[PDB]
Amino acid sequence: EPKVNIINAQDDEVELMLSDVNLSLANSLRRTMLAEVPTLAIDLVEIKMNTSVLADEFISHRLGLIPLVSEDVEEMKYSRDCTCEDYCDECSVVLELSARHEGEEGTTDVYSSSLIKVSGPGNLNVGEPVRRDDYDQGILLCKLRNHQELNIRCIAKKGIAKEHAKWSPCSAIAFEYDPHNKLKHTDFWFEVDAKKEWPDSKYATWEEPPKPGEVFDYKAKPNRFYMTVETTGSLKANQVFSRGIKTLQEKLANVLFELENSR
Amino acid sequence: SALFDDIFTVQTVDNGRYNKVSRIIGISTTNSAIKLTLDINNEMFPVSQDDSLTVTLANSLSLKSWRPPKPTDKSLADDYDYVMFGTVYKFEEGDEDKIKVYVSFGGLLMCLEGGYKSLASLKQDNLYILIRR
Amino acid sequence: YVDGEEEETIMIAMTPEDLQTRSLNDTAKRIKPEMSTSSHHTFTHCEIHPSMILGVAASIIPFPDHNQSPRNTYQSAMGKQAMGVFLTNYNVRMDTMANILYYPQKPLAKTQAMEYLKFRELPAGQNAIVAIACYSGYNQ
Amino acid sequence: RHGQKGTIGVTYRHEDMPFSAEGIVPDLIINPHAIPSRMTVAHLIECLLSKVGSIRGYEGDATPFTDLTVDAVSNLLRDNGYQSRGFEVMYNGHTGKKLMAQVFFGPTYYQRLRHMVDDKIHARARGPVQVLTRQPVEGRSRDGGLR
Amino acid sequence: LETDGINLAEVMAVPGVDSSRTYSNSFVEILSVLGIEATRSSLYKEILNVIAFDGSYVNYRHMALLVDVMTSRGYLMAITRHGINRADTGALMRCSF
Amino acid sequence: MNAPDRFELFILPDDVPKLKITPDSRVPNCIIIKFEREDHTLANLLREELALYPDVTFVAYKVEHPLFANFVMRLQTEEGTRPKQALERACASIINKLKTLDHKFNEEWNIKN
Amino acid sequence: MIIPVRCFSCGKVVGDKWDAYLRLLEEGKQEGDALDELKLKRYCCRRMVLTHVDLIEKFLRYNPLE
Amino acid sequence: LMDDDPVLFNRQPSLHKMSMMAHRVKVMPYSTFRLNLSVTSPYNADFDGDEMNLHVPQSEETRAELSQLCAVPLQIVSPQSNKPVMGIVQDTLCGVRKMTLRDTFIEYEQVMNMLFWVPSWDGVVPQPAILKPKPLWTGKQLLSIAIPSGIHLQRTDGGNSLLSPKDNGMLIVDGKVMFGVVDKKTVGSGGGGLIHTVMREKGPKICAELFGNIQKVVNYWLLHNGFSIGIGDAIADASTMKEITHAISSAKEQVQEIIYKAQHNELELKPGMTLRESFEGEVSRTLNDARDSAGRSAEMNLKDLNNVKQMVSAGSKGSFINIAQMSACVGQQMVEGKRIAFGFADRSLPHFTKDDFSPESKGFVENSYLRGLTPQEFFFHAMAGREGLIDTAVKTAETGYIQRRLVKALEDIMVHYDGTTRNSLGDIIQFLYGED
Amino acid sequence: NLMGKRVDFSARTVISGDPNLELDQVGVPISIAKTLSYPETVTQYNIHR
Amino acid sequence: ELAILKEERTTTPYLTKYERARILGTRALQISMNAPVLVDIEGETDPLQIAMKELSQRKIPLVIRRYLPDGSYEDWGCDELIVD
Amino acid sequence: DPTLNKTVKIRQGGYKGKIGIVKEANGDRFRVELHNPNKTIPIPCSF
Amino acid sequence: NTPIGRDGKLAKPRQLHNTHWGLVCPAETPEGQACGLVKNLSLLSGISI
RNA sequence: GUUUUCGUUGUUUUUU
Ligand SMILES: [Mg+2]
Ligand SMILES: [Zn+2]
Ligand SMILES: [Zn+2]
Repeated sequence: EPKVNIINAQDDEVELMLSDVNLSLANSLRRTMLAEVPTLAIDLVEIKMNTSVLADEFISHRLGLIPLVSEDVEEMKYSRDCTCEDYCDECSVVLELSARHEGEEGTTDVYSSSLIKVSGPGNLNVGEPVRRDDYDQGILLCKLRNHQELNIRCIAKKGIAKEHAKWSPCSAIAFEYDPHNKLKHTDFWFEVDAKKEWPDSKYATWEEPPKPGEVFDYKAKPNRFYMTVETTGSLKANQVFSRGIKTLQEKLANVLFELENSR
Repeated sequence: SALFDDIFTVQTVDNGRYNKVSRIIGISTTNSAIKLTLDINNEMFPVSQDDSLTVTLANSLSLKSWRPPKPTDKSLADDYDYVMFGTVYKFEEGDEDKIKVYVSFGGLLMCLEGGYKSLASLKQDNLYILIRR
Repeated sequence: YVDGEEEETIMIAMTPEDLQTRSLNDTAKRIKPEMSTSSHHTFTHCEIHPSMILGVAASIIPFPDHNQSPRNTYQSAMGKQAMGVFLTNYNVRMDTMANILYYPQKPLAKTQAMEYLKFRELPAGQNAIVAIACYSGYNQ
Repeated sequence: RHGQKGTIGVTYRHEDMPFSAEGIVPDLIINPHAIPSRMTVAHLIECLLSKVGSIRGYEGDATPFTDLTVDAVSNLLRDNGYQSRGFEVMYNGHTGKKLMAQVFFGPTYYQRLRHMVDDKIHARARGPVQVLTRQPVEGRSRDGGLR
Repeated sequence: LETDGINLAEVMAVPGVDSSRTYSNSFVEILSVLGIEATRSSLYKEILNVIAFDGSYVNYRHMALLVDVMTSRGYLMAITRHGINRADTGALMRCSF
Repeated sequence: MNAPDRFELFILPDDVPKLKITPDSRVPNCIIIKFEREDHTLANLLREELALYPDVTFVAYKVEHPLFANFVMRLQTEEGTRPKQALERACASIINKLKTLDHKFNEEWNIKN
Repeated sequence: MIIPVRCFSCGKVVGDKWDAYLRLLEEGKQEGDALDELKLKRYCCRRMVLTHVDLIEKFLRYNPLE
Repeated sequence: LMDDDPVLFNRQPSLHKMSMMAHRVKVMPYSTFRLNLSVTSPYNADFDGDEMNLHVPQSEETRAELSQLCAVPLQIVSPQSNKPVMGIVQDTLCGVRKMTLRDTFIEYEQVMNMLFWVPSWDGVVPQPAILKPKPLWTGKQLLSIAIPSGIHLQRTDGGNSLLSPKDNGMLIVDGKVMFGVVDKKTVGSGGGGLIHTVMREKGPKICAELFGNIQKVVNYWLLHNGFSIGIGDAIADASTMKEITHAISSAKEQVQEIIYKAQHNELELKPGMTLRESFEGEVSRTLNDARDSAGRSAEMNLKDLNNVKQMVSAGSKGSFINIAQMSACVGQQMVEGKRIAFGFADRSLPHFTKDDFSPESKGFVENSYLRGLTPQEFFFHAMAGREGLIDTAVKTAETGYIQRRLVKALEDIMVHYDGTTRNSLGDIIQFLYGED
Repeated sequence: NLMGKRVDFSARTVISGDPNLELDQVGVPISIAKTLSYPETVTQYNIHR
Repeated sequence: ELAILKEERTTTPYLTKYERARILGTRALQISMNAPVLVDIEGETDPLQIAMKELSQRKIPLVIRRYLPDGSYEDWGCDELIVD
Repeated sequence: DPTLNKTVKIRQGGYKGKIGIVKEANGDRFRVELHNPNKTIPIPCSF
Repeated sequence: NTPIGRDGKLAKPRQLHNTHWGLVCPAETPEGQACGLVKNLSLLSGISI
């Protein structure tokens, strides 16, 4: 019954036609991808030493805000699950940055490229700093001036956006359906008229404008929805879609497993 | 089982301030002086002036916690096209033959001016109002 | 210049426009005076910019001429209690109290004099997407 | 910037907020009740023009006694392909549903205040007392006992 | 007729005047001429007149007790330091006031 | 300083089950499901699918209070169907629908590229 | 004081584009035009950089103790 | 300190006994005190930065005494004017105002959810108001479900009919909403209110659970509808401002004719009130009439959908003159019961000539906040606001002094087994408490 | 010191509003409850507890 | 001379909320002190519910002493007060 | 107890991989302070 | 600053007077005791030496 | 080994 028709797809985004499904189901899946997608971000930030002008916790926070290539996050265990004393390579990853500005004048702009995958549960393609482009140094991290050195060693761990928004893989995920308010699910505010005062939905083309004399059908229901699946770059919009679906599926399977086991 | 029946031509329809619902004035074409006022959802059952409407009232539609109506079961409503569940909040004992039976359908009101015998059977508590087409 | 007492014995033009005797009908604007009781005017001075009668804190409000004066006074008093960037040498200074916004933003709606006040240069807040609504009865 | 002090009721996650057709959720929600009570018209003008600039990419003057009309701002916004009065359809984030009305929605400059919550939290069961009267000492900083 | 200034006894007997319903806004003259209880009556009347002038209502019994309390001895016990402290009640209270 | 832990939003404590059943004596064949570590995402999804079932008399869920990762639902399947079986039926139905959409999206992503 | 890593509202990473955005500014390209170049449509994103204030340099201006 | 334990509850200033209460503990994380939104009314507080105080019992007799005496439900009614003090407020109040709108329809599953939102629900779902073609429920139905049984109410709003052509008036039977739109006049703190009768009949616990369920369902429905407000709500159509301007012109003409009247020594003298004072009174009355007519015309122009109009009708916040000043005209300025004076010699401002008397020339505002304020009217408004704030600051302290003196005046008086009212000395005050 | 006075087993903080709370109920920060305590006799009905 | 005879107990036969609560607290404290219970305890481990139960059953073995303003006292037995 | 006032880190549990110090060790149960959070938590000796 | 003292409430001093026109901030003022008395230089007020 | 303590009085500021 469920249907998919990609209108526009991209690495970061997937914009598709999801129809023949429920409003509640679409919202639940959107929530699944947005919050219920485990990912990997800088978590344990540890300073061997610092000389910059910013609060160590501030830098740590900005570091956590860094999306990391998380293709194989599906594979690496949560740190909590692993029984090894302290961490091991199979339950966390080791990166390091260590930037120094030399020269009495100037300012060394530390970049995420300076972050480097020191370790990680190889050969998992994880822990790689995400970048628009290889020539793209990445996100500007820090500015080091005369006699300002920076040495740090961090540890990241797989987690979910529910735990902290840094794990949010999707930069944004919109939603709509029935742009013409055919279902009349909203009352349009206006002074003279909603029509001449309200713009038109970008997806309005997909649904005809209701006829003037057409009588309202109270059997009308939300069927065709509209979507664009943005990713912050740590993962692909297609991978994000599939992995969120798989996470919902695993949650349901676990729920039914509990249904049978508790009985 | 119809506790009352009559057909009414809508003298006037009044949306007024409300839009989904119109207050209507109709006189029984079968018998004058039976002044019926009723409140009905415009969209869920649109109408217009001078519409002749069958009107019927029965205390039970079975031919207590409400449940979705199984399509298997039948009902006197199966013959009708707009049905409400209501409550009898004022069965007026008015003039010699002016009996004003007022029924509230969870907010929807109705003024039923007419003969006592026409409304003598209608001294009830919860009455279903049944309208054809 | 004019002191308080000198202000009395003079006639000022509350706007540069008002100097020239004028000769329309917009519902989205304030209303200017009639000025017809005296067919002749001999103006002496003009208001450079009338909005300069404010205080430093008072001027931060946008369109203060559209809210109630007590609200303006409250905002004026409180603004001095919102945290933000006040100095650059903070790190060297050893002060008992010091709190700073991570990312102060120059307000989207900014008044003119703020340039003189460097507030855009030294902002103490952030512009945030907001919704004016009753969502979960917890916003009361 | 209009005497509209407010304390944090509760925070909602990205999904938890209601969302626009564009997917934009408000950073913060406020009570419509205050506006009619407080007549913060300049507040609405501020949020409107803030949205206008953000869409348009510039910084607008907020000087009072300036004839910048709200109707002109509405013209500009409608030109921007947006509801002239800032109303935007918004959806239940919990179910994805439309919301039966449309929402005045936009940005606004806001300010955090020194009176943080734990600045004031205090309790006392037993401890320092005034030697002179053997009564609980004063001052939250000093294990103050509620007078 | 509504008069400016108050001269109770003189006006009441004036010809053309209802001496039996003549009223003064000053309860002091009521005590002077109309003794204690009528003074309490005018007292409460004016009290409520001011209190309910807004239209707001308060349960009668409370104001009744109030006016009663201050008429206990048979004269005016003005609500100030002197009258309350002049009370013969426990020193530990009157001093505390 | 009294704020609860963030990581517990999804961690189920061992002593408590992920789900808890309770029959609703007040009406026939009605149960009560106490939930842990779940929100509208699963609640509404299961609720809608079940509400589409014909053999259900009543079904409704609510979150007692946002601060707690636990909510409740009151199901009543008509006499033939005990609530638990309709619940697992909805579980399997959503499972198959999600798998269908999953394979469909696989196909559409493959073809689009 | 520095560019935010992400967009508070949606969480779009924004810090990298700052230097590029500043370059766009160098040639006086209109704020809206440059914003459009950066493919930053949502004013939830546009707002910060449109009114983002950067002042780390003032800290660099200060002679570091070492 | 375990949950549900009775504890004290005290806020300041403690003007009257309702200023404090005792509550059952419900511990949660986070470091703030959480209050059911109805409790605020007697506490007359908002979340603009208000603190709180509490005290914990350390004995059982104290615990029993609190539980049995300071139980908040016991104090629902206020002997102050022998009426309820709390009431349904703010989001809940305006929301319920809209629930009771005649053309209100609710879907099956949605009704299922609300019915589940009541922990005091019978477990028996009501039948829908409409059964064909689509089964639907009205918000009145759910509200009635919340209400307990055996309850009754009527109120004839303005001499209306049972048919309620305006949807006004109200009637409840067995707790079943028969008709009407619920409002403050119904569910506020007013006397006799639904809440009041619930207290009287079903005692404290039932009436408190009533508030709880009302909040639950009202807020849940609102959530699933949402409500907001926009700037457009405060602006009218062009023709309305045209009429307002014509009215303003007519009023200013009236004032100018009054001026020509008085200046030629022709204006009649008011009783005990001078020609200057009569002139001032006539001018003030003219300006009041002008603003009243203007705001009336504006309000009449308003559409029912207007969130401002919805809000004033709900009344949980806002008032008519709020609309008048917001949109139509702030109006005439008043200071110490008079107009703006000549703080400068023979004139209030240097920007005006000497010896002018036009309404604006002595503190009339014609614009509104939407129209913005010219500097002179801005300053007059600022003067008025400073005056009012000063008066509030003075009044609060002086009234506090008066209250302190009074409470010291009557701190010992008691009613006794005899029913008499005697002091600590035993001197009877009243032969019978309230004579009753 | 005699009418008014500082009293132990007393706490102060900001108020909060909650539709999900009962009228007589109140939301108490947990740390406060842990800090505060109620002396209570050791009885048979709670000895194990 | 100090008490008043049982016959002239002119006071109302109801129990004042004051005396009611005093009785409840006193009984709850007594039982909390391991006082023998004049009713049964099923699961009401807390004193106060037991005290309220014993009150409703009117099985509380205490006597009021109502000091009149004159000073005279009259003694009312817990069991005879009309619980409302 | 001289086994206190020393750097201690967690091997297993909900906060696996966090540095901390020991303050109170009444008996057979150790309470530990943490660095990133301004909180002190209990934990059995063996973790 | 207004060194008039708080002895005697009065209204003239705290009240705003037309003769501050363009001299002190009309809106900004303290609250309660200090309200209406302490003032602030308007943006164009200048002090003679 | 149980055990065990920090000041005042003012001022000014705001906090409702
Ligand atoms: Mg306050
Ligand atoms: Zn490991
Ligand atoms: Zn964004």
